[PDB]
Amino acid sequence: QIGWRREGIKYRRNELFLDVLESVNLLMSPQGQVLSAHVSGRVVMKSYLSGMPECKFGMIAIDDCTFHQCVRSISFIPPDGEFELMRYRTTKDIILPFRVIPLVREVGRTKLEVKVVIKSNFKPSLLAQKIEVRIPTPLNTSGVQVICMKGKAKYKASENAIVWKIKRMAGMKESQISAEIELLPRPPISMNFEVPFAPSGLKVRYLKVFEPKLNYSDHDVIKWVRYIGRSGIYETRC
Amino acid sequence: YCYEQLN
Repeated sequence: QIGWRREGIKYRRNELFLDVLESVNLLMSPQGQVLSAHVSGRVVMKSYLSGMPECKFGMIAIDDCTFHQCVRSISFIPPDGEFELMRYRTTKDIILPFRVIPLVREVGRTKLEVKVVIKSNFKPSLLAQKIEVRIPTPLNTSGVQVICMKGKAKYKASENAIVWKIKRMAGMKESQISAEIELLPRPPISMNFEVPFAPSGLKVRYLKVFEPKLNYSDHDVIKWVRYIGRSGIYETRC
Repeated sequence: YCYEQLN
């Protein structure tokens, strides 16, 4: 009598895949002041459960919510397979995984000495991945000189921006990059990254599966969780 | 890649 899930589903191994996917957005002053910041999250569930279960999801200050039609500390018969359990958005007490610290210095009207420092700010137990930093260059840029201790950088002069790429970097660390911009006689610094944790601080408390028509209880379900945070707009002024 | 257990 449920239009989103058939009857007579049986899995040998009743498994549960729970992906928490957040996008952290941040607009910072060069001086570290959070000008605007928020997280947009969804909770995707892959569900391999037998029959017609009644499940309860439960997990900090959420602002919006947008559940699936099945939802009613929320109970629901989840469909079979992948579906998005809920969307959400938070704005307070967000973990900002990186601190971008620009520093520019003029040299006459010919040179531009630029130095940019990124600070990771999370358990050093954990690695950030796919780290990319864009430093835009002015339009009247003749050439660019740049060196950097970690990772690689290149002056994508078509895009009129420096792109610095870093494979990994653990938390509570710091790396920098220095550049000389010769020019011909101020958008922000962007970052992208992936972190193995929900920046909002969200963590999943319990997921309970109740099947009273079939021969399994909650002790029987195998339950798995994954947290992944990525950047959206992640810019620093200067 | 990595799913961790929930408990």
